[PDB]
Amino acid sequence: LVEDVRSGSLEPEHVAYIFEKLEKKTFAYDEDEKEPDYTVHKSIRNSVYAYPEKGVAFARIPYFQDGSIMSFDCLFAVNDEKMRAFLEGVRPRLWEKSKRKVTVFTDGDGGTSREQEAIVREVQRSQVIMNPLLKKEIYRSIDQFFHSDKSFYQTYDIPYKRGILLYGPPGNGKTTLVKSIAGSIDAPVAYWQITEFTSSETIEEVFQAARRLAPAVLVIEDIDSMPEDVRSFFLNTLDGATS
Amino acid sequence: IPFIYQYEEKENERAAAGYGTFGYLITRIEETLYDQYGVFYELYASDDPNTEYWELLVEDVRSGSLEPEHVAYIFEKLEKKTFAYDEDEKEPDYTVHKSIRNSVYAYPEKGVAFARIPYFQDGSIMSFDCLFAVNDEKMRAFLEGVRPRLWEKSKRKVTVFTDGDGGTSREQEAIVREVQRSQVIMNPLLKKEIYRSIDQFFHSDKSFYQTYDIPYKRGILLYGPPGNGKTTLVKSIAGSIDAPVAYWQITEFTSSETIEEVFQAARRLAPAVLVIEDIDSMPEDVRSFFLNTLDGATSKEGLFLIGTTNYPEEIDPGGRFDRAYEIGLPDEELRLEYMKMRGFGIFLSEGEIKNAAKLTEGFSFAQLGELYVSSALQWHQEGNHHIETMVKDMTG
Amino acid sequence: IPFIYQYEEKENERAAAGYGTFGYLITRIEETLYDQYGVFYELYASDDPNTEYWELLVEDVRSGSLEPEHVAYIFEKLEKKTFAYDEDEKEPDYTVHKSIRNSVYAYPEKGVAFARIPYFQDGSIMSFDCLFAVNDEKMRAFLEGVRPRLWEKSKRKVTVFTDGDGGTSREQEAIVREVQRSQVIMNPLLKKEIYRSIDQFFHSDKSFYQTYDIPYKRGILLYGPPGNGKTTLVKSIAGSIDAPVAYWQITEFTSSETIEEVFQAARRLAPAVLVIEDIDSMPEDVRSFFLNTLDGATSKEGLFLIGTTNYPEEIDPGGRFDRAYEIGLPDEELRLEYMKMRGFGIFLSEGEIKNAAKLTEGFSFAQLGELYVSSALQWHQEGNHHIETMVKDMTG
Amino acid sequence: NIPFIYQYEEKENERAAAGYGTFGYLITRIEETLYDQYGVFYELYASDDPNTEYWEL
Amino acid sequence: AAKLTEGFSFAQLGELYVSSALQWHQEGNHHIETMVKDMTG
Ligand SMILES: Nc1ncnc2c1ncn2[C@@H]1O[C@H](COP(=O)(O)OP(=O)(O)O)[C@@H](O)[C@H]1O
Repeated sequence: LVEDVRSGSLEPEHVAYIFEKLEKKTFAYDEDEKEPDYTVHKSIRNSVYAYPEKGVAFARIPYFQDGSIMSFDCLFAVNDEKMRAFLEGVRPRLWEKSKRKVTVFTDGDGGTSREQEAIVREVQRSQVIMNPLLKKEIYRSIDQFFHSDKSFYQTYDIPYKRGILLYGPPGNGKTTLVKSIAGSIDAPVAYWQITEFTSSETIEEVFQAARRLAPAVLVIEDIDSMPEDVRSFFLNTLDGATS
Repeated sequence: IPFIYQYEEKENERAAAGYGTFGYLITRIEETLYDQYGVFYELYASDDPNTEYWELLVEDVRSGSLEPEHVAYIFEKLEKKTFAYDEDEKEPDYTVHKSIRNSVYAYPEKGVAFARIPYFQDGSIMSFDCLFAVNDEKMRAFLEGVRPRLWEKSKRKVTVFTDGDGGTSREQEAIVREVQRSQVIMNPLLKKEIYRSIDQFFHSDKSFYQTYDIPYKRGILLYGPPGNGKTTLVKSIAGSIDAPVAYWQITEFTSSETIEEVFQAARRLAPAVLVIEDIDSMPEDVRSFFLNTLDGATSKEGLFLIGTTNYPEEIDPGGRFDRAYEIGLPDEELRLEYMKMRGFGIFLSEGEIKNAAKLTEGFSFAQLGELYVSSALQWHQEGNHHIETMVKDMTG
Repeated sequence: IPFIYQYEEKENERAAAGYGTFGYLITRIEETLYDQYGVFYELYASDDPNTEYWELLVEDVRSGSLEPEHVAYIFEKLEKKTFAYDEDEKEPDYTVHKSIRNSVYAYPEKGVAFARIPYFQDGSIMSFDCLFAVNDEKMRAFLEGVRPRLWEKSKRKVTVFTDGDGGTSREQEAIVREVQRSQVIMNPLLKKEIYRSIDQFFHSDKSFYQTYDIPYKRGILLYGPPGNGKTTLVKSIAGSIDAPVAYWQITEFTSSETIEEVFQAARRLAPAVLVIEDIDSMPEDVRSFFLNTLDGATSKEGLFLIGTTNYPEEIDPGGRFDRAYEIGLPDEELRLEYMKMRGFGIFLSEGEIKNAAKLTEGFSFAQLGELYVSSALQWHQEGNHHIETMVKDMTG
Repeated sequence: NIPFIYQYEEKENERAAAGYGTFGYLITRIEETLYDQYGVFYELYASDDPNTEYWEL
Repeated sequence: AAKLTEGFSFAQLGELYVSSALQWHQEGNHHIETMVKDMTG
C-alpha cells in the first residue's frame, strides 16, 4: 500500500484523514536506509485508503500512548470473497515488484536481515567476456529453467530445482557473471550474504524467504566461507526439495 | 494501637478497577448462552493459559466444522471476521471465517463455550481467553477429549522440531506423499523384523505389552556407510505408520534443554514415531544426558525412536538403543525394486531394467537416482537413453 | 447476531486521549507561523525519527547562524535557554543559546519549520519532534539539501568510528592540523601516482568517470616494515583532501555488523576518504565478508579507501584492493625533507641538516623524531646539539 | 477539502498538558523566591539536567 | 597490449584501463607499456 501511494499508482484512492490536526503528508526519507527516497506523498498514518476495484480498504489509525505516537492497522473488506482474492493476490504482486529490485539477505546476530536494492553498475551479458560456449551453456541453463515450461520436471517426478557452482582464480568474472544475470532474466534475484553470524536458524530464514520468491535465482557468493557447524544443516535444507 | 491513616472513604471508592466491565461481560455471555441453549454456563478460566484446545477451536471454526457454533459477538465495532493468513508461516492459509477474538463459541453437545474478550491496553489489542462449561463432569470430559483429538489431527501431519537458540521450534506439515509399506525399499529380512515391532506398537491391540509385561517404548538405530539412503529410508518407514510422526533436527543449538522440550512434545502425541535426523550432529556435552532420557530411572514411555548415524560408536558406546541395523548398499534385487519404483520403466523395457539392475553393482540409491535424471533427460531431450553408456561414465 | 456489550456511551467519551493537547498545540504553532510569515505551514512529521536535519537545526542555532529564526516558545515556564555543554563529549562546548526543546524555529526562505514539543511521561521530560513545511515542493527541496550541507560540515572535521560491543561509535573532531600536499613526505614517484587517482576522485570534475565508464570507487593499501610511519603518512594524505575524512578503528569488537554500519555511515558522506587503521587487527571470521563489501555483487560506490598493514598477505590474498604500494624507510632525500619540516633547522645550520640527513641511513621517520626530541632537549638545556654523538648512541 | 473521520469538538479543558500545571507553578514560585531574596531574575536553563559533575560539586 | 598481458586477470586489465585512462586524461600520453611492467612489478 505504501509503495502504491508512494509511486503515485492509481489503484489505491485516498478516502479521508482521521484527525484534522495530525499529519496529512509524509515523506519516504529514512536516514537509516542506504538509498535515500525523498518522495513526498499523502500520509499513511492518519489516512484511509481504499482499493475500490478490489473491495479492500486500509486505515492506519493514530493514538497517543506513553507519550509516543502509535497506530492500529485496520483492514476492511466488502465481503469474504473479495478479502480472500486480495490476500491471494499479494504473493504475485510482490513477485513482480521483486523482478526489478535485488533482494539481499545478510546474516546478523539475531537472524537474517533483508534489504531490497538496485544494482550499482548494471552488467550486460555482452560485457561478460568469456568462452562463448561456456558462456552460452551457463546462460542457457538459466534461461531454459524459467522460461521453457517444465513438461520435463513434471512427467518424470523430478524436483524443479537446479544449482550451479562458479569457481576459479579470482578477478576473472564470477561476480561479473552473477551481476549480469540480475538484469537479464524475468524472475527475482536474491543474494545471500554469509557472515560469521550464519547459523542454522539463519539458513532456515533465507530459504523460507527465497522460496516465497520462487521462481527465482538465489545467489550465494563465497560459499566456501560457510561455517563448519552449519554445513550439515545447509545440505539438509537444500534437500528439503519438496518446498 | 493508633492508626496513622484515618481517612474514611465513600463506598463508591471501594469499587474494584476493571471489574465493572469484566463482570458485566461475563454476566452477558452467561445470559446469552442461556437465551440460546436453555442451560447455565459457568466461568472455569478467566484468562486461560492453555493453548491446545483454543487452537482446536480455531481450526474447528477455520475448517467449517459443525461442532462449534457462533453464539455472539462481544463488541459491535470490533472485528466480526478474520483470516488464517500469516506471512510468517511456510504454508499460507487464505481461509476467511468468523473472528475468534470478539466472539463467543459453544460446543453445545460438549457443554463448553469459549469467549475471546478484546481489550485495549498499551495501545495494542489483547484478549482475555474465557472458558465456560455447564458443569464439572462436562468440563472434565471435554478436557479428557483434547489429547485424543490432537492425536488424530497429527496422524495427518508431520511435526518437525528444529532446535534454536531460544529453544525448539515446532512446525507442522501436510502429508503430500502417502507411503505404503510396499514402497519401503529395504533388505526384506530386516524389513520383516523391524515391522514386527512397528506393527505391535502402532497397528495392533495394545494388550500385548500388558500380557508379556513389556515397556511400551522402543528405540532403533539405522547405520552404515554414507550415501546408502538412510534418511530417505527412515522417512519411508515413518510414512507407513498410522500414528503422528515427528522429526527432530539436531543443530548446533541442541542442549539438554531442547532435548527435554522435544521429548515432552513428542510424548504429548503418544504413541508416536520420533525420527532423529543424524544423531551424529549432537554435541558431546549433551550425549550423556540424552541417553539418560532414553533409559534412565525417570525415562518415560510412548515413543518409537528411529535414529540414523554414519558413526555408530560416537553416539551409543556398546546398547541403550534396543537394536542397531546396518544398511548396506543395495543388491541386484533391491536395485531393481528401486528402478521400477523410481520411474525407469517410463523409458525402459522390462529387460532393459533387469539389465540395468545387473550393471549397477556398487551403486547407492542416490547414484541410481542421479542415473535416473540423466537417462530421463536424454530420453526427453533426444528420445534415446544410453543406460549402457552412462553407468560407465558414472563409474569413472 | 447478538452483541454482548450493550452499553451506549455519551459522546464526551469518544474523545481521543492526548489528542486535545496535541491538536491544540499544532493549531497554535500553525497560527503563530501564519501570524509571522503570512503563509500556511502543514504538519509533515508528528514525531520525526530522522536525526540529521534536527542536528543541523541545533548547530544552526548554536552557531548564531541567521538562517533559522526563533518563532515562539511552547510553554511559558519551561526552558527558554540551553547550552551545548555535555560532560560526556571529548571536546566541551560551552555555548549558551535559545532552547531547542520548548521552541518553534523556521527556515522562512526554505519554507520549513521545527517544533520540539515538551511533555511529561514517566517523570522524565521528553519531546515530540514536529516538522512543518509550506508545501510538498519546499519540503522535498529541504530534504534534498540535507546531505549537501552535511558534506560541507564534515569537510571541516575528521569523523572517527570505533567498533564497540553494541556497535560502532561515531565521534567528530576539529581539524587542528591543516596538511598541505607539500608536507606529505613520501617517495615522490608514488606520491605522483597516488595523487593522480586522488585528484581525479575529489578535486576535479567528475565527468571523467562517465567518459571512460569507470566505477567511482578506489581502494589502496600501504604496506611495509614496521616503524616506517605508515599511519602518520595516511593521515598526512587524508588531511590534504578537500572532502570529509573518516577513520575506522578495527578493534576486538569488529564484526560484520560494525563493518556494514561504518561503510553505510562513510557512504553518507560520499565522496569521502575512509582510512582503515591497521587492517591486520581484523578478526579472521569477518575478513571474507569484509572484502565482499569492497567488491562483491552488491558493493557500492563513493569511497576512496586507504588501508595500512604490516602483513599484506593476511588480509587480501593475491588483489581486491586496487593497488598496493610498499613504503620503505626513507632515503637521504626524504630524510632531509623530514628534518627541515620537523623543525631541525631551529638549532641546525643548513649544512648540519644536510650532514645529519647523510649520517642517518636506515633510520625510520619515528627514529628521526626520537632524534629530534633529544637534540632539541640538549639544545634547550645546554645550548649544544651533538647530532654526531647522538646518531651513534641511537645505532648502538 | 477531504473529510475528517474524527469530528469530536474538544472542550477547553481537554487541552491541558499533563503535569505541566504542577511543574509551571513550582518553576514560577522558585523564580519569585529567588527574586525576593536577591532582587535579580533567574530563569530555567535546564528542566532536567543530564549533567552530574556540577551537581556533585 | 593483449600479448604483453599474458597471464593477466580481467580485473588486472581493468586496473590497467583505469590507470591508462587517468594518464591519458590528465597528460595526453598513455604509457601502456611502462604500466604493464609496473603491474607485473
Ligand atoms: N569476465 C569478465 N568480463 C568483464 N569484466 C571482468 C571479468 N572478470 C573480471 N572483470 C573485471 O574485474 C572486476 C572483478 O571481477 P569479478 O567478476 O569480481 O571476479 P571474481 O568474482 O571472479 O573474483 C570486475 O568488477 C570487472 O570489472
